[PDB]
Amino acid sequence: ESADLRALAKHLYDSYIKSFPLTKAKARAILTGKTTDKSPFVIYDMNSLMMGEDKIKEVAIRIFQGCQFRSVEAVQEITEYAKSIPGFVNLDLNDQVTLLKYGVHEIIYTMLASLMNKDGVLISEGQGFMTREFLKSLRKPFGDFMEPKFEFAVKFNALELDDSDLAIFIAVIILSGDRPGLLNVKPIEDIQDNLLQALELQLKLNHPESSQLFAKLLQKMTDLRQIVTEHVQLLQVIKKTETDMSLHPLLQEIYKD
Ligand SMILES: CCCCC/C=C\C=C\[C@@H](O)CCCCCCCC(=O)O
Ligand SMILES: CCCCC/C=C\C=C\[C@@H](O)CCCCCCCC(=O)O
Repeated sequence: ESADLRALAKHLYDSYIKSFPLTKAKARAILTGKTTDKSPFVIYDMNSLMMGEDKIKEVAIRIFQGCQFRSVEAVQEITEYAKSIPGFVNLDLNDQVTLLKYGVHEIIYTMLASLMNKDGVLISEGQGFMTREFLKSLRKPFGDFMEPKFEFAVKFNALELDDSDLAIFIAVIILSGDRPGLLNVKPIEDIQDNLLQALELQLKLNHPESSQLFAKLLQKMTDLRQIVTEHVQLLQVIKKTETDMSLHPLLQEIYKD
């Protein structure tokens, strides 16, 4: 029954809005100009960065640390969202942990695209905008940190998905039965099956003229895997070049594959 799938799509979108304070709908309103009361302050260099802190220790390190906090906060939002996916909290606790461990960064980059355009990324709940060029000019090895995320976003954003679409896609990512170390794959696959059915119907109804959007979206999951791997390799470099900088415990536990 497509009625049961629509109900599921609704539930997930409702939960998504309740779990993520900054939606794509709001991110785009800020970025496009449906503003006057939502205009962000733009950081494109040092002085503007200094000016930014006023109404929003080398530069690179500070920016990376703030980035760590936001990532940790995002893990929290995603964990809260995960609990609303029917069947998730009823799985073996060890598996719930494994799914989150491997799913959170793929979700972080998927949603990060909502805050990006080819010129930069929204920061601090949308109050600021840091240009891609500025980030690209940070000393090594931080200058190459975000570039791959922007490249992904530019392409991913071309799919023109909205929050109701993303809510289901994110649920699909979390319930991946192929994650390393899963104890009971079957119950997870059965849940993903239902989620895949919901995503398929949603895309057909929400994007009637977008042929094979469903398949094109699932293929993006390959891009997300890639991004994580490179990111991990870059993190390895930072660990060794900055021995005076500390990586957040939660994040360390996540990468401790
Ligand atoms: C140093 C960067 C500061 C970024 C803060 C900007 C937006 C954060 C908003 C969150 O609270 C709730 C929004 C839902 C999470 C999805 C945002 C995209 C992502 O960060 O993965
Ligand atoms: C050093 C470059 C910092 C650029 C920060 C600009 C936008 C960031 C938005 C955040 O929500 C998402 C950033 C996640 C990147 C990785 C964070 C660390 C990690 O979780 O591994």
